[PDB]
Amino acid sequence: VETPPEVVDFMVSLAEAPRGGRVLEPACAHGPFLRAFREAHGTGYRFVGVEIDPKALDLPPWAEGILADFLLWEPGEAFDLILGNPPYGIVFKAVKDLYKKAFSTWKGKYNLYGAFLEKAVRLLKPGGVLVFVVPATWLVLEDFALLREFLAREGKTSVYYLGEVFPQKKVSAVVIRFQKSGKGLSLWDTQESESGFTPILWAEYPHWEGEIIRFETEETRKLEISGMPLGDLFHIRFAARSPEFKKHPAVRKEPGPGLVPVLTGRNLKPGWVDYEKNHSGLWMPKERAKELRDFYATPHLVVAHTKGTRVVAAWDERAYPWREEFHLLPKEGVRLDPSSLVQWLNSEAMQKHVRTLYRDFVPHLTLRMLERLPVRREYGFHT
Ligand SMILES: Nc1ncnc2c1ncn2[C@@H]1O[C@H](C[C@@H](N)CC[C@H](N)C(=O)O)[C@@H](O)[C@H]1O
Repeated sequence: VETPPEVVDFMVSLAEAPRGGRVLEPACAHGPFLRAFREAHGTGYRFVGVEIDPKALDLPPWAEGILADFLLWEPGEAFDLILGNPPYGIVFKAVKDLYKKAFSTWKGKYNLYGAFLEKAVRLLKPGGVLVFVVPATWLVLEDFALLREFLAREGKTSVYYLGEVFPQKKVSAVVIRFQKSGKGLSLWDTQESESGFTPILWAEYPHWEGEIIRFETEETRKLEISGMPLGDLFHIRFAARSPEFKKHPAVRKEPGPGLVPVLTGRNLKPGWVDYEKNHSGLWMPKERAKELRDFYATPHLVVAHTKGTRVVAAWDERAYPWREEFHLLPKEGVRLDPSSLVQWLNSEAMQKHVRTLYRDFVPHLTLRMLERLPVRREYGFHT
């Protein structure tokens, strides 16, 4: 992770503060952003840094270092600019309750970076600016819904997609520039070069109010317009998990005649299901799978969520028991042609659609992404 030089250079170039203003860097350690800003915008500012570990707090004489928990810190002042790279993650857990209590945007397991964002927006004076480098997950995940509403409600938000720029991959980063005055959302793309990053305005949402953020285009919109949402034709169910199966008196750890393998994502292929190979080590009489989840008795559509931001669909003609993935059951009055549907879902046009929109924000297809995939007119419809 850390914060690459070019990224830091990028964030400081979006940073702005009135001469004499207070500049703050949460979880600063040695103050990388504080130093970079000074070396770029000058010295006529009041510098402050908040760090929780005495062994990490190492700031220059011109900066006021404060040893505290940013989340629990309550200064008697507001700031003009807040720069930083907040902690990414979860988790003497009286502190956890303390966080929940103090943070309104807190939902589910959440993530500390979300808490740092809310706190930061609150220590901001009117017109104040905040610049943070965080994961892209808050763009589409349901746990960040309250946060997106919070930001939309509080001011103007600019999101700059950076992608996987940290040493450790599988963490797509995004720079968020927030100003506590106004409203709207501007989505920006960036081009990496020998010189660093170059911003490219993608699209603006003046009436943004917390809705999921996606990279839309003309093709994206046409496809979604000329088709019905998958979430309108199907009931998206989830499979039972191992404990449940390991708790069923009929489930065996070894094969046998009459015993059927509990399928997993490695059995689901693009367009077909490999009913043979066992990947769970659990076997059970097919007939009794209905006792875990009713839909297990019905041949239906299976879409993967363990294969990244990719749509992999297959029709479970035999109706075998599954340990995971998305399970789609048709709604009452919906008639459809399974073969054409599957072909459609696994198509190159569908992959591009999903990839254009959600890039690598998350390492998998979510319900929300799933339920709004467009099904073509002549496959499935309502009677
Ligand atoms: N609650 C907190 N309050 C203040 N500083 C914190 C807090 N939690 C962690 N830090 C400090 O912030 C520094 C690290 C972060 N700035 C790094 C962010 C990086 N993106 C990460 O995921 O780790 C460390 O020196 C921590 O001691």
